[PDB]
Amino acid sequence: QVQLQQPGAELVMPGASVKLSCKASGYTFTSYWMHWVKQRPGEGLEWIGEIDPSDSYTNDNQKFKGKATLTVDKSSSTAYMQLSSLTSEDSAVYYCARRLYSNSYYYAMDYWGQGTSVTVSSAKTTPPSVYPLAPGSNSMVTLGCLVKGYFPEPVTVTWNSGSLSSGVHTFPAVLQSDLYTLSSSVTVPSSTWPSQTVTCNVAHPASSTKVDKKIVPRD
Amino acid sequence: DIQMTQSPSSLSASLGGKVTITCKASQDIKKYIAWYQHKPGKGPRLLIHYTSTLQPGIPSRFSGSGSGRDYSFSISNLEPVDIATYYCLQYDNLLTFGAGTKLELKRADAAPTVSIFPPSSEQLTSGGASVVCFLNNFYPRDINVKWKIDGSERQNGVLNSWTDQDSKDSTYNMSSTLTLTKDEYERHNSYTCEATHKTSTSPIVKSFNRNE
Repeated sequence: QVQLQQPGAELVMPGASVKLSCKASGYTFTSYWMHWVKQRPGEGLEWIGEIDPSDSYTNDNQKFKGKATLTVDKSSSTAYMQLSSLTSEDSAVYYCARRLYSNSYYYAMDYWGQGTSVTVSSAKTTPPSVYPLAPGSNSMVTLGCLVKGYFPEPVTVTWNSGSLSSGVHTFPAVLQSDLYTLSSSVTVPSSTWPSQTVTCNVAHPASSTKVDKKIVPRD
Repeated sequence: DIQMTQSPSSLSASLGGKVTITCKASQDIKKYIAWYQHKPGKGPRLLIHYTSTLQPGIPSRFSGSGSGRDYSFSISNLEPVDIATYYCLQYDNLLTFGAGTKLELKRADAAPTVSIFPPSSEQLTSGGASVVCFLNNFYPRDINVKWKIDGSERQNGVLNSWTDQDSKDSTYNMSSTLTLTKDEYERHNSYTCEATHKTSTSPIVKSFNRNE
């Protein structure tokens, strides 16, 4: 029942600072140390530092001196990491993790939080354009829709309000002109479309966008 | 400072097979090494610490061995739930993670189902034009997609996206998009995406003609 609770994702501008939190429960806070770990998109884990909550002793990765500052609040069983003077190189998922019981200076972690995604960017919230993908002209027919030029993540795509689920593929977004683009596909029997309506339902919560785009043969 | 050199960066394993990952430290770490499993969207999970000591609950098919500077981690009788990314960690002097090993499940080859789509009328009212190609349910992940416009290869302006390996049949899917200006698109009639893959000697070709 060890629990490490971390905020969901955050978005800040270059030059800002953030103070990440990690709320621990299920054990005696002061009897176990706490670690922080960085993970850049598509890269590996990188240790930042550890802190002893009983007396706020810390040791750290020298690459983060002047960048990361670890503290605790014993009365609330929360650990904090402040990141200063942020740049795009600081965009990453940041994890807290409890240390195995130990009186040593350095020791491995056991339970991890789920991580806080921090994005450092000057881009602005932008709703996507939603484009239907209809074929040229076969027993299974594949349709799709292109969700182009939105920020920030995520977007959700369903087909026929969820009635079509088999053979649905949604692809990871890519950066294009410093906005995100993604696509989704559905494969149905050729007796189903265009005889029956196939509609892709796109939602981009950050922009309050909800678009229902019917797929019809190209003009 | 202790550097950790973990190998390999990526591995393919067969169901029921045996996986080995090695980790080499720049100095003696006196068996203070741990191994972590990491799956997308979840926190990592400690499997082994002090070189060979399994945490309670971790399956016996995970194991670790080593001393001094040289260590390894093994999975025997590999099961689908073991497909993940794995990391070593030294904690003898500060902490240092190795670069990570990505596992994939080796399965039977599969040729892609290929589909090509013209720009929509809606996008063409905006002066941009995207041609999209989907390549679904193929294995291995190693695939070469080429765009040809009126017979000539177009290499620039293409963006690709791969799904993760499918949890139900271990295949991959891929999306390739060629984004042009509207006038560039209207200068040509024939658009082709062709995929070269282990599953066929000749490419899988899908085309359309803009004026048809």
